[PDB]
Amino acid sequence: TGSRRIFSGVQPTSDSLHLGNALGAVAQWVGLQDDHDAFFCVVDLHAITIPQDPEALRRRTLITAAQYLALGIDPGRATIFVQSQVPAHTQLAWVLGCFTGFGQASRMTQFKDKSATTVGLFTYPVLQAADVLAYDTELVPVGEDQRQHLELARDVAQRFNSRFPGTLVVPDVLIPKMTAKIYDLQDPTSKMSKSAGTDAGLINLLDDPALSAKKIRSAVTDSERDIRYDPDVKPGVSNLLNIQSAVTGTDIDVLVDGYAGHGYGDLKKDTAEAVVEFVNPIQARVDELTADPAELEAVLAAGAQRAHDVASKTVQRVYDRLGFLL
Amino acid sequence: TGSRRIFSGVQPTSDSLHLGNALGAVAQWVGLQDDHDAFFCVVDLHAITIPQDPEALRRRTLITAAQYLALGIDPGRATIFVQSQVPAHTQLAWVLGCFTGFGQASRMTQFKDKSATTVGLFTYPVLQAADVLAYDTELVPVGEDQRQHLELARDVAQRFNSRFPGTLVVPDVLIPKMTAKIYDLQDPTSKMSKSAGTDAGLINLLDDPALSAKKIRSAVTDSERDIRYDPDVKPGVSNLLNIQSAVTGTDIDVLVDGYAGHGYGDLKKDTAEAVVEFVNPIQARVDELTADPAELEAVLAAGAQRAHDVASKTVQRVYDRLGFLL
Ligand SMILES: Nc1ncnc2c1ncn2[C@@H]1O[C@H](COP(=O)(O)OP(=O)(O)OP(=O)(O)O)[C@@H](O)[C@H]1O
Ligand SMILES: Nc1ncnc2c1ncn2[C@@H]1O[C@H](COP(=O)(O)OP(=O)(O)OP(=O)(O)O)[C@@H](O)[C@H]1O
Ligand SMILES: CNC1=NC(=O)[C@H]([C@H](C)c2c[nH]c3cccc(C)c23)O1
Ligand SMILES: CNC1=NC(=O)[C@H]([C@H](C)c2c[nH]c3cccc(C)c23)O1
Ligand SMILES: [Mg+2]
Ligand SMILES: [Mg+2]
Repeated sequence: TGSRRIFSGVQPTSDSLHLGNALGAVAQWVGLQDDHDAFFCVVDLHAITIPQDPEALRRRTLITAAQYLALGIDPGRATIFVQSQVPAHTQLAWVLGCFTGFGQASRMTQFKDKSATTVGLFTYPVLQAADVLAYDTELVPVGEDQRQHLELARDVAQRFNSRFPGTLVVPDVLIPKMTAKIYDLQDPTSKMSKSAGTDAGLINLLDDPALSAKKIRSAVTDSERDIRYDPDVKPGVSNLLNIQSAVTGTDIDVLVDGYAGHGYGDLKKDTAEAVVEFVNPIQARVDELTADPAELEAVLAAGAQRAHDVASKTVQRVYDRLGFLL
Repeated sequence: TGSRRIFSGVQPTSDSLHLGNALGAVAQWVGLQDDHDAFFCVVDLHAITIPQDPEALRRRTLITAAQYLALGIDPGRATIFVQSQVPAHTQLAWVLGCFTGFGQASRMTQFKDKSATTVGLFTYPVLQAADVLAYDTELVPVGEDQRQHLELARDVAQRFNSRFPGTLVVPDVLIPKMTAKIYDLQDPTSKMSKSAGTDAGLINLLDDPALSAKKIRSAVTDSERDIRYDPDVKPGVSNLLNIQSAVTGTDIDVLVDGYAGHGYGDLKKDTAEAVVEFVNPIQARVDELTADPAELEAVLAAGAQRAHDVASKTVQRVYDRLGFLL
């Protein structure tokens, strides 16, 4: 159909998604794609807010699409496409920036975090708003770190509609609970990110499974020697249970009860072993999709045509409302 | 041909161009269009950096195109088109913003002038750079007030080419001399602009000719009672001679010599009378083009197709260089 419209995206900024991308975003997408009209985007225009190697940016664009498919995104149910192939994104982004307070974009966390900012680092939340609003998106499945961004997208949509009623769908932010943050393994306070310097706390989907298992087995826990889920008091330990729960389907309580009398060594064992079991089918699927790119680029080609059909209607509806000559 | 490529634009922010637009920009375009490949744009995407009435924005978009034709732009020689109908502008603008220093865009005069800025008020110089660079533009005919903007366009083009040699043409800024500033008549210090509050110092092309002549006859001169061209010491008086010279074809020296023994009353007489003679053929042409819009919208339609053919090649060349999957 075209109801319960969903939109979400990941940047092709690296050679692998990490567990946070896969559990905190892409896993939700796979549940949702059955009964939602879903658009899943590789957002390459966002990638170049930071300098990118061209051969790498292209290779990583395809690899990010491939990890979508290997994680279960289904091209028969959903639409996968590359942001830069749909001009409507930047068109709407220009418009939306005209309804976006400068201070409103200054107070955005990553701009506070730096401010050698560029205009692109400053305005990318506006382009993110156009990414979502261009597809009449009803819900946006993202992790917790994307919430402030999408309240800007909602506010600008409401500011625009106040002048032009009924023009843009105001999206609901759909954020998970536990998996909403997979934490670094060497620092279970901050999120597992591609920006914490060392890959040591970072579990990449496509890394060497024995290497990821080694990082898990080396994870920072605490001293209580009690396996119990409490993210404040037990950062490392709750993260690992969160990880093991997410890649297995077992609730955390059923896990914590099965861990009565067990130690933290047993906890890392099983989590590593389940992660390895999780990533190996992914890597096999990714390897074939990289070696046989017909499938993957047909998907992207069908996705881009479908995205353009939708997104360009939105842009002309906006343009008409603004008074542009069409 | 396709050599000596020219690009320039005016915002459809009002119901009339004023003498500054017509003498400081559009008159240069008409001289240039004979031996230059020229693209002349109605830049409506810039207009909405400030709230615009939709019925007015559309009507003024066409009226600005029409004043181009009534001032002598020739659709057989040049290309006239509406900015918003060519998606490449915002596409390139997103890219260029990633190569544009935040401080570099902060130091831009109009942002200093305000800073309730929006993102659009902050980033419009970047979109202006994409407007020009998207057409492999060799020269940009503009008045003196657009110089700081186009040094940003040149710098960003050079910053981009440093990473990707040979990708973007670096445009030369082509600025006139005398007409490079037509001044307000009630304040011959500052430029005649649509933003000085009172239309009283403002000569609109399409205003009532007797009203414009009245404003001229009421112009602030000085006390020397000597007709001589010196813009510092003689602000009002040099402006009027500048105006009369520009709308007649007579050099200022030939004028000043013919004004030996004459007073300032005679100076306003002739300038008003020559302006009236200038604007009446314009208004007749504009009136027909508004009443018979077939011609005008065929021009814009041919222009937009030609602009898209050029501008989209630039964008794909840029995208390829960046490493986007095409
Ligand atoms: N540690 C994490 N836990 C859960 N979700 C995450 C995590 N990191 C990112 N996400 C989610 O992944 C999606 C895309 O994130 P993004 O592409 O910015 O990756 P990232 O890990 O933040 O990389 P980068 O440091 O390059 O920004 C969003 O829905 C975001 O909420
Ligand atoms: N007073 C002026 N004298 C000479 N050229 C001018 C003058 N004002 C604008 N121009 C030229 O007209 C072109 C477009 O100007 P623009 O569309 O910004 O008009 P404007 O008069 O500045 O109106 P606004 O106040 O809405 O910006 C540019 O090439 C600019 O240099
Ligand atoms: C640097 N650019 C950027 N950093 C982010 O955190 C967002 C994000 C990747 C993003 C861009 N477009 C989107 C559309 C829907 C959902 C999301 C998460 C996004 O963009
Ligand atoms: C608010 N926007 C804006 N204020 C300006 O002064 C420029 C200008 C109208 C502009 C936009 N695009 C252009 C391309 C070529 C030449 C010029 C003069 C322009 O834009
Ligand atoms: Mg991020
Ligand atoms: Mg201006």
